[PDB]
Amino acid sequence: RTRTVNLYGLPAANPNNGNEYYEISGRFSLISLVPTNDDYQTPIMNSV
Amino acid sequence: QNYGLNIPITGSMDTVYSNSTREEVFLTSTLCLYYPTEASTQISDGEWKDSLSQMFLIKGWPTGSVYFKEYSNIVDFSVDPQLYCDYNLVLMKYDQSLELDMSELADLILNEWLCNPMDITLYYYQQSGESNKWISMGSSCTVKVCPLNTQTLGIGCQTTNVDSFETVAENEKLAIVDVVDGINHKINLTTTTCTIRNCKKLGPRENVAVIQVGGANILDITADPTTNPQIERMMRVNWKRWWQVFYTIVDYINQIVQVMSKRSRSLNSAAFYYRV
Ligand SMILES: *[C@@H]1O[C@H](CO)[C@@H](O)[C@H](O)[C@H]1NC(C)=O
Ligand SMILES: *[C@@H]1O[C@H](CO)[C@@H](O)[C@H](O)[C@H]1NC(C)=O
Ligand SMILES: [Ca+2]
Ligand SMILES: [Ca+2]
Ligand SMILES: [Ca+2]
Ligand SMILES: [Ca+2]
Repeated sequence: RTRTVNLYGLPAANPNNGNEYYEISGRFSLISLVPTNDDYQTPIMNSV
Repeated sequence: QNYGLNIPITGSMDTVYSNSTREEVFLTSTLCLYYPTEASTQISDGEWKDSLSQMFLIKGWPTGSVYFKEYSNIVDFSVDPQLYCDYNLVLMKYDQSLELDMSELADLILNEWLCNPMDITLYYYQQSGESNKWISMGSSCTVKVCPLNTQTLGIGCQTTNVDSFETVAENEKLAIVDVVDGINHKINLTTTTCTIRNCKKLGPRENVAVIQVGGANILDITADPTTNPQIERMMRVNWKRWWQVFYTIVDYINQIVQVMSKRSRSLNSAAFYYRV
């Protein structure tokens, strides 16, 4: 009952649309650092 | 000074025999037994130590001289068997599939071994000759060897892939392993539990005697297969009742110690000479 009809978008009036939540799945890769002194790395030693 | 090691002792063939010495060896030595827990369990007692001690006293040993020791079983006694004691008699119950470990224990205690340490993760190790073995003792001694050729590359096995290593004794408490003498080897032995020593075999520890209780004579103390000598210190008595076994021991103790000797005792209760 208004001027604005057939506009593409998503207003903030009722975004949930009766849903408890919107979900998304996927894979999540990470290459972050970490301290590992438990190695105490000088074993690759040459057995002789 | 030496004790006279390189000086001859001219004797004679007409000197008269000096008289008996059984009394003095009884009054000096200390007899000592190693029996399984099964023996006490079947005896169902706890004054039996006292009864046996008094029987030995009537047999001719002073009171504080017979010492009893208990081990759970042969394989568990095999892990560092410390003979804390002077005349050792190891009663040993035979049961099938314990042939090899029982023989290994008999070898280890009957013969004197000079053992050096081994650092498994670092160095390769040979066996010098016929008298050398590797003795591995601990809670779980799984031994996997990889022999190396002239080019330091394993034969039948790659030094990197431990699966290809040839297993030579798995999950024993004691393992006396021989390998072809003159080839370097890489060993993968579970260093947390088991410890492995490079042991030469000196002459016989002619103090401890082993009394097998069950089946036929099987103890091949000599790892070489061409020879299976029978030592007088390896006795074998059939049985049904542990009380009968102990009474036989007490009755015939004089003969057993006459077979054994006292001079071959070491200060350490350890069953080998650790020479670092
Ligand atoms: C040694 O034993 C013999 C056995 O007849 C005995 O005659 C002798 O007296 C003993 N030696 C000593 C010093 O008593
Ligand atoms: C033996 O191999 C296992 C294989 O996982 C390894 O974990 C262990 O560190 C190795 N031990 C030695 C002494 O090389
Ligand atoms: Ca292999
Ligand atoms: Ca063994
Ligand atoms: Ca050998
Ligand atoms: Ca043999």
